[PDB]
Amino acid sequence: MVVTRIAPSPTGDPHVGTAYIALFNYAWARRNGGRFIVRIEDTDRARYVPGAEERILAALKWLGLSYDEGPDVAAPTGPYRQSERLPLYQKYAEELLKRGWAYRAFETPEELEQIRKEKGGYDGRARNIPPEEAEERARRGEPHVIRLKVPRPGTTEVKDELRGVVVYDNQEIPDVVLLKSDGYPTYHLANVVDDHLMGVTDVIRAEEWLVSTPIHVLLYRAFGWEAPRFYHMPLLRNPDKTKISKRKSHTSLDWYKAEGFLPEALRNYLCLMGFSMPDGREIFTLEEFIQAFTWERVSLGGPVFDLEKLRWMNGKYIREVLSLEEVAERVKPFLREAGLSWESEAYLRRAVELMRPRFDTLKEFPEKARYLFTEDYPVSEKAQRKLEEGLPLLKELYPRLRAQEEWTEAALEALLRGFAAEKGVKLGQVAQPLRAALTGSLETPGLFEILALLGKERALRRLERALA
Repeated sequence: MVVTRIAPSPTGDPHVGTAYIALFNYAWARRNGGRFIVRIEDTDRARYVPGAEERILAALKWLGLSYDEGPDVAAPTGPYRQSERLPLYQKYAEELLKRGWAYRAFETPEELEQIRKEKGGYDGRARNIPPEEAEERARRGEPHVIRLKVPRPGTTEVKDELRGVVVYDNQEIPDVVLLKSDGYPTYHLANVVDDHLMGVTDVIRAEEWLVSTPIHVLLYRAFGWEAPRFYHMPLLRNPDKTKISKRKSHTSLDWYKAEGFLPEALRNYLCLMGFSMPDGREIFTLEEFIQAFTWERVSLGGPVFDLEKLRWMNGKYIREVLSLEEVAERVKPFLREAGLSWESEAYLRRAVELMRPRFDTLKEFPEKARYLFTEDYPVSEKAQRKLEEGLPLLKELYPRLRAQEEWTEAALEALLRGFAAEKGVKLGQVAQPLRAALTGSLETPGLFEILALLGKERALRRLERALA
């Protein structure tokens, strides 16, 4: 009964990093009939940001990674919020004591600060305080911590499902705090009780934890509870590598959703972060991934999160996967948002189809195809420049357009070809200025499709504005 989790901390912005750890957790589950749990790691009250939790859960739902147990909904396995599970930590911290696997240490932080400068760190000196003594002190309410009572003269072996087994001398492993004076678990205490209680069976986490496993492993043993399987994930970087960073990479999922990145494409791209499809395919998320899914094809090289690649992928979703009615529906929110509108659903679809080739994000739509939805669009300096070199020609041309009835590309083309032909001028000297005058651009899709589309009176009205 594979059971996986993600345990993000409501200390900010939905991280791309969490989408990433979460997808391999979501995949492994589903790929096994199992469950995918969600636990909020909200104890670092210093770090806590109010709506951060809310935006986290939303985003995973946004990529379409649903969970069967989480906060917003509780479930069998009681609390799904560390800060609400508080008592459950004193009690194991205690049980762990009532068994000599842990101990109290009363050194002030100042005191601790000096052992350090002298022994490289904590020499576990409080371990020589008669147990019952240590308890007296506790009673009196003497501030102490609960440390791990690592069997010092022994050995520890940890196995990572992707990196293999490692042997540890217990000297390498330190007497870590489990409980602070205020009595708040350290990651080590919490992760193990929670994992245990919530029944997670496979731990898929940030590589960053690799090192501390020997400790997690000792704890499972300290409680004499079965160790789960550990999967330490390769970790995200930038092109010209470096553990990804806010400065030097956008790491907010909300940013992605706002810039018009499609959920599916982001998702399809996190998949490619270490993991190759047998058949070399870089397109089809979820369903097809969570079946190809095998630890066998997961890379350990710290995958590069290239945005240029993502937009390449996003553009592919726009033009070779989604259908014209689907795209045309997703661009709506951005039109609104840009203060636009379309006179019919037909137009909207004829604008999206002519533009498809030219935008890789839903957000770039209202920007590039502006002139198609408002009579008030921007004129580049080059367009204007051009509209002037050809001004006399549009002057001459307006009356012919004014007469035109059949406003078809076909008609329109023949007319313009006529006029160039009749004026001792190549179509281009009629074409650019017109284009400049119509769309304010000078770089655009099919000029006749662009003249036709708007219809007569949009064209005409915009033609005078430029002349008159």
